[PDB]
Amino acid sequence: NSELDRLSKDDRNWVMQTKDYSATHFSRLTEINSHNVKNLKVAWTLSTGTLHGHEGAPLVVDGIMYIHTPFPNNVYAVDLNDTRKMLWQYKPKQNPAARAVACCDVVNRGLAYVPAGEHGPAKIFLNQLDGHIVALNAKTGEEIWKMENSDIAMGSTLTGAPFVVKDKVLVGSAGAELGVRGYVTAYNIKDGKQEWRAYATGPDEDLLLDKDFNKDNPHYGQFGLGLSTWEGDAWKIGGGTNWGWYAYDPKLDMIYYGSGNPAPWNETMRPGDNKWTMTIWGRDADTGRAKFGYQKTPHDEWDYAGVNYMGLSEQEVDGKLTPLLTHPDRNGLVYTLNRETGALVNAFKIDDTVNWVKKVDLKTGLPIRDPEYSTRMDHNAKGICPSAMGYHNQGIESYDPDKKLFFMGVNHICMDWEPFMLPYRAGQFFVGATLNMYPGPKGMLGQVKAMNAVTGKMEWEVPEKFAVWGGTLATAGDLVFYGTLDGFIKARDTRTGELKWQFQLPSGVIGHPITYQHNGKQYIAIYSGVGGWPGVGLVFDLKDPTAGLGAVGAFRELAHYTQMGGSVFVFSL
Amino acid sequence: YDGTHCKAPGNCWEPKPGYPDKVAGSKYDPKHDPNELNKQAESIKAMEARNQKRVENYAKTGKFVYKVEDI
Ligand SMILES: O=C(O)c1cc(C(=O)O)c2c(n1)C(=O)C(=O)c1cc(C(=O)O)[nH]c1-2
Ligand SMILES: [Ca+2]
Repeated sequence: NSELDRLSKDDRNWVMQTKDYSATHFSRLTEINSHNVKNLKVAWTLSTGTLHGHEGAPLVVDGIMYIHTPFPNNVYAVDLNDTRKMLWQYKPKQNPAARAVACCDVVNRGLAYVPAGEHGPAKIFLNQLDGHIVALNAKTGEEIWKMENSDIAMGSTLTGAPFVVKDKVLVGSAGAELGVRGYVTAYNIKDGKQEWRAYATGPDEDLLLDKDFNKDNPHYGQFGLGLSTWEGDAWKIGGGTNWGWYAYDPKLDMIYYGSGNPAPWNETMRPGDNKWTMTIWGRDADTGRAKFGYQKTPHDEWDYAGVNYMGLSEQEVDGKLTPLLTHPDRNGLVYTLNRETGALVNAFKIDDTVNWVKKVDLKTGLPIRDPEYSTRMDHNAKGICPSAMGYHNQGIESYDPDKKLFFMGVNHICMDWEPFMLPYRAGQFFVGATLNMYPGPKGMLGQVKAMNAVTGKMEWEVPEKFAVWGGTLATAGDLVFYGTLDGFIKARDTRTGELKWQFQLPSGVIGHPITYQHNGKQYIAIYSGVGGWPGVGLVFDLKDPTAGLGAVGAFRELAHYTQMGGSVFVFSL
Repeated sequence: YDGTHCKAPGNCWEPKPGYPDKVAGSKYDPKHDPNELNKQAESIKAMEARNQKRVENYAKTGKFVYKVEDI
């Protein structure tokens, strides 16, 4: 959407979760910089009025900030000239049964936005946990339309954020832990009319393939693979839900996202490469037809759900300036692809302790597996890196285009895993594996890193007590900001990683920071409100270290540092 | 099973040493009820049909109604 694109180039706005269509999370604002950030102070705050994890972050468009909560997914709008008043409020009624089919806390990754057009008034888009996509008027909050995307009776929910492209809003999916076959849907923004729906497994007509699907890399596989990489009808409950993030190249007219893990977690129940789970997609915006499809993790054995963000850049690859996507997966590989052809440019390890794979063969595209870190029935595999939580999870990361550096919040969590057999019953969990998690061999649970994605070269690496879960924000003031699960917001210098500032927030952060200019002054804002997957233990009062799909044990100290909360903090000089 | 030996392009799965080729008939048979499997798709079909009604109604009257029984 070319107006949306233009509004995103204005430093007064923060028009989508990803900031811009390339998901740069990079601001040109310099008022706040490496040499004065030490004087950054809290300017004002809001309460969201809920507890549980607060992922994503606010939006700002045309002097209005927009706020969203976890279940029941209430939304508020705040005029930036009168920050104490709520301009409007929307408060969904949802079946509380929706809570019982969320695997890992009732998080919501947030709103999207489209400016006024032929469709026509400006809209805010909300995905609800109960499976509805709602369109609200941006200035009044009025409910314009509301459709059913996902059925909670089947374990099918929504957590990932909507995504506005041209006249279309996109809606992902969730519940691969309950055997939900994944699908992404484009609704027309005027109407709420279903335009297309692409599934992650099964027949080629359901996958929505272009006739030239994988033309440029036929060794990735092409047609019939969504059936022939499964045994019988196992694909029907096959996972590949897409609850993460998207990107868009308006020149190529292509949408980019990743499909999630195959179901069940028990690898012995679904022999086959389980295509096209775990796949970096390049789809045509108007039709949804895939032009490329790269499977990162064939026959997943680790729940390396392939939904993480897509960061677009233009960088030199063998002396030639090339359009790229970069993508730090749960499997602890940082993938960089040509975003036109889908050709693999690199796949390096985000940390050398990754052990399920020795390396990716770049000619073949295949990860060469170490059998000693496999999972399989009748075996409790010990010492696997990454754990299911990944060396990278749902955080949107950042790209400084001057430095050619990506800045990332990295997890350092490893695991034991043992499957068990279980039936599929629609509506019930369908995991079939028992996990135990703990730090990686470096000892700590998080890192923050800076890297060049083309060369694999690490610029700097600093440790963090807890996994850095919420993503980063970089700026041309030479600073990268992020929130920690123990409830700090922090700023490091982007050249060295030197810590320049921190502040103690009420609760842990699992969202990203944003920044914008309002009446000539730069602000930074962030949600505080711990939860999500690391927080399941403290959120639900779990004691058994295998509960919360293994997170409980890794994260049992988190409760010594933070409680639940729900607030928005805005900082300035 | 190292993921590098491919029966076809994009299909590199092999069973692990000691584990079976196909799971049907083995001790790891999923034994899926074909009706349980089909439930999702049918729930999607019903959701798509109720949405279709909401759109038809917005187009007929100019006013959005969510509840299909009030249409
Ligand atoms: O398959 C799925 O459907 C599904 C859904 C969700 C969700 O709804 O947030 C997560 C996951 N998977 C998942 O594998 C995961 O690691 C995860 C982390 C979080 C979080 O926000 O902390 N949600 C989810
Ligand atoms: Ca998952």
